[PDB]
Amino acid sequence: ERPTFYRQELNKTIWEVPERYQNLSPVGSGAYGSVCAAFDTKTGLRVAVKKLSRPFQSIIHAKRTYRELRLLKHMKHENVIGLLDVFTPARSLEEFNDVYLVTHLMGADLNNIVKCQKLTDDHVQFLIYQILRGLKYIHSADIIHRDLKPSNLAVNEDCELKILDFGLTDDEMTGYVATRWYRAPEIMLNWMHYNQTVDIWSVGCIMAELLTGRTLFPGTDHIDQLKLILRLVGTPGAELLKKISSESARNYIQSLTQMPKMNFANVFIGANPLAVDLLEKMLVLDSDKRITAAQALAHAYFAQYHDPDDEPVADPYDQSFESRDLLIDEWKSLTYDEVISFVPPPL
Ligand SMILES: Cc1ccc(C(=O)Nc2cccc(N3CCOCC3)c2)cc1-c1ccc2c(C3CCNCC3)noc2c1
Repeated sequence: ERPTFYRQELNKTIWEVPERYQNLSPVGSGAYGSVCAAFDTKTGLRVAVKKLSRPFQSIIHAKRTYRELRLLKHMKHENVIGLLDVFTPARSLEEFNDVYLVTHLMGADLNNIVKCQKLTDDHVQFLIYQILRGLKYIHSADIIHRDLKPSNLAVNEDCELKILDFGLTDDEMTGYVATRWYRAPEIMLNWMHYNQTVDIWSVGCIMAELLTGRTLFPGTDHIDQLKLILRLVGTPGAELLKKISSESARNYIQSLTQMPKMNFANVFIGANPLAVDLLEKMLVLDSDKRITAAQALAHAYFAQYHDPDDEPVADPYDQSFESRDLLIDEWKSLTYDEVISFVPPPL
């Protein structure tokens, strides 16, 4: 049965939501949507409700909407954001125009943690362990995050962590900006077809920052950031160079004065030697040679937390739609089907 909906205006946006959701309060806004904290009187949960902005305005938007809903419907893991509810006030496909996504409400992110709290090695162990546990799951579904950074990691009072994407442009990657500091170099400079290993670079950057309290590669721009990276990990060898399929990027990087990999024990002074070893295995320029999430979970750094019987993989995820070309109304109808077939988390 369809719940009763009620309307309010929230910062010149109409919100039409089921009665069960009360105390809506704006908490984040951007081009692709806006978010309210709410109270789900049905479950007694504090929730976030995201109203997608212009979900079907173009083929690109419509496909992105379908993409996010498919992803959130699939993700069922303790360290990965999941979907409590999805709804539309529309009574039919014909009048369908708005999509609302409901999740648990997150409190602090890892930026807040790193900026305000000081982290012991045990804290770093636990936090990184949970990122990798979540990544193992996400990667098993052949989902790449591509934008892992402290602001996309939510951490509760008990130091329990969830991976999400709060993403709501070339300009946005420009300059001295945290939007670029955690990106794998192959994606930052469009070196080649990239894959899930990009996320492991990001984890290396986050981990280093938990250990030092400071950004690892706070580049003032793409080139300055590359120079910071190469100063630490060394300039690429011939083997990696032949893998850089962009002939332009390859020729640029070859123009740089060769530099050796630095001693990581002298960069991360006082750090657990096992953390040093792990960082060396994550922060490898050749993405083919980076440690994977599944491999990293078995690294001795995580001995206290690693449980091979409680590090689950995802159910098969069909993303054949990614290579499909459809019209707006066809993406819209697929998205509609997914809204009406949603089944909330049990108990
Ligand atoms: C409501 C909502 C819906 C969807 C998403 C959301 O994370 N969507 C999304 C989109 C694309 C990719 C992924 N991935 C995550 C897992 O890794 C693979 C890729 C996830 C996120 C939220 C969301 C947004 C804001 C908040 C907040 C606020 C954050 C800002 N301050 C107050 C709380 N709490 O909880 C929230 C959930």
